[PDB]
Amino acid sequence: AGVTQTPKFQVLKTGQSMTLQCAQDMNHEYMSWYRQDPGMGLRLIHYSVGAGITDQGEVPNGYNVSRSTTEDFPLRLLSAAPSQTSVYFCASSYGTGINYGYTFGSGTRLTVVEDLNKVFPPEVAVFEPSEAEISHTQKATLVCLATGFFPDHVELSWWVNGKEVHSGVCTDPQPLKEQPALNDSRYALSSRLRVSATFWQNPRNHFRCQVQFYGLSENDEWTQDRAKPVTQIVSAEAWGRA
Amino acid sequence: KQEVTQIPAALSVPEGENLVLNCSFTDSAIYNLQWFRQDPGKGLTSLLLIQSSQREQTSGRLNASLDKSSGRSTLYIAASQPGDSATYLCAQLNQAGTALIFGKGTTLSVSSNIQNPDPAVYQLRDSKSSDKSVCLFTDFDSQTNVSQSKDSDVYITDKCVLDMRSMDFKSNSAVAWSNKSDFACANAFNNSIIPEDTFFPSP
Repeated sequence: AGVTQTPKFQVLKTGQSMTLQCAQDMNHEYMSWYRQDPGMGLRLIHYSVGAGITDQGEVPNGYNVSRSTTEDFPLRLLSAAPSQTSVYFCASSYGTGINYGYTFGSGTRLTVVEDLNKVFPPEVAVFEPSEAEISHTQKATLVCLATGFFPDHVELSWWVNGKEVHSGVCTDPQPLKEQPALNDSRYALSSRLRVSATFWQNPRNHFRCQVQFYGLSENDEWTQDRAKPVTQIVSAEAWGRA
Repeated sequence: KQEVTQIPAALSVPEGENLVLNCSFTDSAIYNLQWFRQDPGKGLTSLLLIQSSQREQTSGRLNASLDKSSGRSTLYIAASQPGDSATYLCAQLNQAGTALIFGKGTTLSVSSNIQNPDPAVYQLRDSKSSDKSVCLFTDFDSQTNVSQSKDSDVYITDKCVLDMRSMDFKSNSAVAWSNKSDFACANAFNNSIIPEDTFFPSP
């Protein structure tokens, strides 16, 4: 019982068309689409009060929706523009009464660029703990650095031996711009994993940082010399040192 | 026409304090209010729903007050924890009422209490790239703020709190790296407001 949006991420060349899917199995009559921008909050695009009914929201230009059935409410991007780079949220509610609330989907991060040449996968490197930190605190911090990727469609995770860990981990909530004055700036993201010095001094312990990058599809054309930046996992590893 | 105002835009408080989130809105008559939480890069999770007929709505440490006459709403978070840090959105149902109108949100930061601050900067060893020296400003208390600094090749991340459960130990950390030559790693943080007794061991 929830709202599912697809896709989670999407990269579009300017002028391309694209449809964002939204479905719900809660028998909700009301559905609506929003776009979220930094410092803007959620802005309403289109809403539907039932099958076959559709009304414009606060910012309807550039989009159109359809409500053929109660469950589905797709958002169609007519001609992708850079100004439409945003996070899109689909929400549903049962009916008109104020006792009913809204349920949101996970959102779709959508980036529009003039040329796919701007899309870059991350370079991942794990940096090993310093001897000075181990000697001073008896703890060992590993740093994973993903740099040079565009867009900011990445998921970083730490894997110790075989297990994905969250204890002792913190990742930057937002990646930074390597060229902060540019719209198409490539990004950098870091994350830390701190363990005991004795755990790091075991040469049998295997540390793995991986970044899941959401890039191009295998149907998009690629005329560049480098490898096509498709969706992929870039990883970096380290073993303990006695 | 319809407007929803959330103040403050950004709030930073030490953990253990009670905090207040304000939300005001135009007009009256029939409506409901819905508070949401979203973490960076994820969706919206509904926290509370207050109808116009109600004045109070609670859930755990969350308390949601509604003053229909003044048009003010309030979200009380009692005994704030670092896990409460997120973006809080206030939304009002329009007059139809067929759609939900949102405020610009309040980004809440709840800083962890560092038991024994031991601020230091340590340089780490490379991996796949020559030079590209990375290092770590860590173990500083929550009052310390890190700056972006000025340099063509130097980058500094925001602060970041990790929690080692096996050790009951929290620690803040910010990361700095570069590919230049005149920049040793530790020189990125000296421009920012850093404690005087910070440990700067040479590698």
